[PDB]
Amino acid sequence: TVKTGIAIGLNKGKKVTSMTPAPKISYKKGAASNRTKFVRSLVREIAGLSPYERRLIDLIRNSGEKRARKVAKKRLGSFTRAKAKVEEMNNIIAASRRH
Amino acid sequence: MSKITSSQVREHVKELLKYSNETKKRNFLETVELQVGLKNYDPQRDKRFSGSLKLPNCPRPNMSICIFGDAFDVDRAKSCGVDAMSVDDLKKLNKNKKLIKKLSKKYNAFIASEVLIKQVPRLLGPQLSKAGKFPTPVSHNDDLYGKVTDVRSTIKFQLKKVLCLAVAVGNVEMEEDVLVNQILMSVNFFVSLLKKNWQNVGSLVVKSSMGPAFRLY
Amino acid sequence: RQNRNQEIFDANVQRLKEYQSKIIVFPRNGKAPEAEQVLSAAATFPIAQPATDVEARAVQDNGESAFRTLRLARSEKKFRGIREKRAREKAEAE
Amino acid sequence: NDVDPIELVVFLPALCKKMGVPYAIVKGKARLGTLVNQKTSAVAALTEVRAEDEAALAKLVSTIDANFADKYDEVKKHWGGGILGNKAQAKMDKRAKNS
Amino acid sequence: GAYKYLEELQRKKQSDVLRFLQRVRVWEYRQKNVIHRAARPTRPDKARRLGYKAKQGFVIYRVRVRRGNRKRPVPKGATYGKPTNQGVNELKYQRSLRATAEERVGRRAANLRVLNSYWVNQDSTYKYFEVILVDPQHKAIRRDARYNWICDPVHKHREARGLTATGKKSRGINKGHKFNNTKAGRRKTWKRQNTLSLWRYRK
RNA sequence: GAAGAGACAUAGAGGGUGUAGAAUAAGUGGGAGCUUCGGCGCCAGUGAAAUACCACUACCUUUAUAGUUUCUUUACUUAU
RNA sequence: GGUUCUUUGUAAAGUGCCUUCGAAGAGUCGAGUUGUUUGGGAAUGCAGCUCUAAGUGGGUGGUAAAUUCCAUCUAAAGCU
RNA sequence: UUGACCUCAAAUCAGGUAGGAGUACCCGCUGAACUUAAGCAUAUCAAUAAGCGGAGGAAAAGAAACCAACCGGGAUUGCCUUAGUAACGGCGAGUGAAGCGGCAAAAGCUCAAAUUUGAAAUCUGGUACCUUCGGUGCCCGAGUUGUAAUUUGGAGAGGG
Ligand SMILES: [Mg+2]
Ligand SMILES: [Mg+2]
Ligand SMILES: [Mg+2]
Ligand SMILES: [Mg+2]
Ligand SMILES: [Mg+2]
Ligand SMILES: [Mg+2]
Ligand SMILES: [Mg+2]
Ligand SMILES: [Mg+2]
Ligand SMILES: [Mg+2]
Ligand SMILES: [Mg+2]
Ligand SMILES: [Mg+2]
Ligand SMILES: [Mg+2]
Ligand SMILES: [Mg+2]
Ligand SMILES: [Mg+2]
Ligand SMILES: [Mg+2]
Ligand SMILES: [Mg+2]
Ligand SMILES: [Mg+2]
Ligand SMILES: [Mg+2]
Ligand SMILES: [Mg+2]
Ligand SMILES: [Mg+2]
Ligand SMILES: [Mg+2]
Ligand SMILES: [Mg+2]
Ligand SMILES: [Mg+2]
Ligand SMILES: [Mg+2]
Repeated sequence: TVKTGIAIGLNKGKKVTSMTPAPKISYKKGAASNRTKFVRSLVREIAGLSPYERRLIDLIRNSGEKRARKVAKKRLGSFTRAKAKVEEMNNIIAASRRH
Repeated sequence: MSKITSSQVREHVKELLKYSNETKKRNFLETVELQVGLKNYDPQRDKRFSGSLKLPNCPRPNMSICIFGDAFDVDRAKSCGVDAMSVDDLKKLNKNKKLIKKLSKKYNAFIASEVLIKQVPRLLGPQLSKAGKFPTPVSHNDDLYGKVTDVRSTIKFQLKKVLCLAVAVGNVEMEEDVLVNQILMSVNFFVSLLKKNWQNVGSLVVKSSMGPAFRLY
Repeated sequence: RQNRNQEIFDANVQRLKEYQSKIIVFPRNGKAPEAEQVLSAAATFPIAQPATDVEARAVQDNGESAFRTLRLARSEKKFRGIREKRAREKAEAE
Repeated sequence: NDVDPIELVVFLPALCKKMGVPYAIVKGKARLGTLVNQKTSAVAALTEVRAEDEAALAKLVSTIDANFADKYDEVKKHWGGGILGNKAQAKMDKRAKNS
Repeated sequence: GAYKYLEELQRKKQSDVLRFLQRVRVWEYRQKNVIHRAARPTRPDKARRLGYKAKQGFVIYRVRVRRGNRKRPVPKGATYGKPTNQGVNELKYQRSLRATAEERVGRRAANLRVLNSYWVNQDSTYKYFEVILVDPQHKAIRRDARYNWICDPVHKHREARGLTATGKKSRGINKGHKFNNTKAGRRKTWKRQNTLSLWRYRK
């Protein structure tokens, strides 16, 4: 936030007049565009689902989130990707169920 | 996290209270029911509790509550619209367990006093815990009307072998705003304390006393 | 490199205008006069350490106890996490 | 209908259906190429015609829609292949008759 | 364009459509020779973003490489030394199968220069790669300043010296604390760190 | 692919021990009618339990459907 | 230096403000495991096999993990 | 019958190119043991010798998926230093970097992802003539399964 003027503590350091530089165009490298969202949605509906994605949707429908996330962590390599993949499969499940 | 959407449950109520009042009328008081079905839960081994949750308003203004205490509590009962028996009558009456059940069922619930904390469960308690309403001491200086009006809206979450614990939140005659806030807080607190939280509960039930079988979830 | 320090940004902009004042850019198709090549730009425009303070001024003692200040800064940082945790649990209790 | 690799066009019927553009799968990248002065075009499209051809375009679009876009939802559900060779098919229908 | 659809579609390798194409193609490649010229890239979008151009002087080859470990090629598994070097079977080549694929394609077409390469397919026995090559003698490349860099002799057999994308990955050429041993070239770093530096006026 | 059998989810289906209230009573509180019936529960007896109504079904398979796929042998042919 | 080609240009480049946008590399990242290697220590890089992503995403932040932030860059293509 | 297209061939077809040598230095792969540990197997020697493949006048690296935690630096390389330090190690013998700081030298950039679509605007080759490290016209071909122009994140594009 703002430096406290002394050498230790939470916001330690020298108080200086700040400038807030203009945002770099990088730092948006991971941003969904309208083109990418359209293309990914079309490819999703063309290609369908992977065998492990179908297993995950069955797991969500049957045992729930915890067991789905465990298998998703196994199939992917990490818990953060397991979670993101499972709320993704939740979205396909919800969209298929509604209407 | 509140999985239950108040935006949808409010219009579910707005399309159900009309059913229970205007299009299908019944002079007999209609009582709104709330049932919660579990998923992957074992009350036999897991912790079991008799939850109590006070609601903002009284569900039914015609309920029967009985106080045990001395003559003072007996006379104040008439100033609070409740009944009260003596002590020596039930001392000489404790022998028959079937009569204790017969006097149990006439009243929805019982409360006691502090002079009788150590003695009422010894004689009255055996056949009274079968109904499931544990009596509570009420003091002479403590307002009897205030205590009863506190316990009128209490919600008994008596966890037992059956996973469909039916408790009535209230009626349709009263306003809907408090009823919606009632069902939102009751479910939110119970799910909050649940060990697996939202994943524990499997079903949600909001019922009209004569309405058909409608499943919200 | 990014600018987040106004003092450094002003110093560099003053550096740039000062350099512009002391160069001659010969035209791409002019006469291009000789201008006595100076080998070092760095020696022409040396980097100066700014002035931190004045040589002398008034003693202002407010009884703060600078040592106490350092100790308390260390303690508040060391105990922020636990104190926020006890605050959060105390708030959530009943 | 004969582009290799088929990945280049395999999304085109879906894209045309999504965007409401009438399409026809037609025999011959060589045939498409000969109408654009190439050896192979792999795709051809009309974005506008003259008044003397607007009716012909409309009637042909109607027939092409009845054949490709109006069947897209059903065609998307049906797997090709699984056809047998001459000898296997013979030896299958003899055992269908025999037992 | 279509390349964005191709790029997204190629990432769905275990969908029905790509699984079917994969099985048909892997059979086709196995029937052909271990190394053979490809008439065109089977992944036009992937070839493009590696620098392929649809013009005279750009060549695609297809090569398959045997999968697995590098068995130490000693007689009867007899390593003659300490037990730490007795291993024969669980030993790994320090360059990838993609590097082996480029090296063999470059040897077959030593008149060309390997630009890059990409995966197209695998089965249990082989991995299948397509290698992008450029003709440095071809005028369409010798002109055209965007590609006549590959005409300089310093780019002879880049894949042999680890100068392609898989080469630099295998060599460890990357910035940061993770690549201290291999940033400027590990053997060059090892020499510099094991050199005794002596000055005229000794320090 | 199959004889197909599970198992999973996606709808319906029914019934059920002792006692006796007023009836083969497996679970809740509700407090008295919507109803062709004045039948049924109710302020009444009573049994562990109130009994119309299950809200879910505490419990199922006895059976039907497409979603799945544990298989268990079995067949297929195009990979090998 | 100097001599010419002198529509030798409506040809190219740059610059301000507003609005809408801003495509950015997949058997790759990453993970498990095996081997090797490193000062890199619950794993420094490399390589084989299995699994295999996302798009306010992804990598890194020298102790494994969950939750919450923050900082810092923008890989899987290339020349000097 | 015929004319394409795709793929695959043949020719002492037109024009080219690779090989081998040298290898001090350079880029990789493969890879020891003697030795030390007062024995010895991990370790050490050593990511070395030998062996294999590939370059140039230098090579490689190189314009951050960097370092940092600062009031922040700012491609790469090399030197002084960090430092025989953090760390690794029968935690034995031994081994062992990096950031910051001062210097030498300094230089920045290019594609893929975008409809030219009122016009493939792009290129090899053959041939003829010339001002011949090339140019111009003509023709055949390549190329839309995408060659030019336009943009590369520092941005930048479209429109006004
Ligand atoms: Mg040893
Ligand atoms: Mg071995
Ligand atoms: Mg170089
Ligand atoms: Mg090292
Ligand atoms: Mg000296
Ligand atoms: Mg990138
Ligand atoms: Mg090795
Ligand atoms: Mg080692
Ligand atoms: Mg920074
Ligand atoms: Mg080397
Ligand atoms: Mg010894
Ligand atoms: Mg010795
Ligand atoms: Mg010895
Ligand atoms: Mg070593
Ligand atoms: Mg040697
Ligand atoms: Mg030479
Ligand atoms: Mg030099
Ligand atoms: Mg380079
Ligand atoms: Mg950059
Ligand atoms: Mg630097
Ligand atoms: Mg020192
Ligand atoms: Mg180690
Ligand atoms: Mg060593
Ligand atoms: Mg421009």
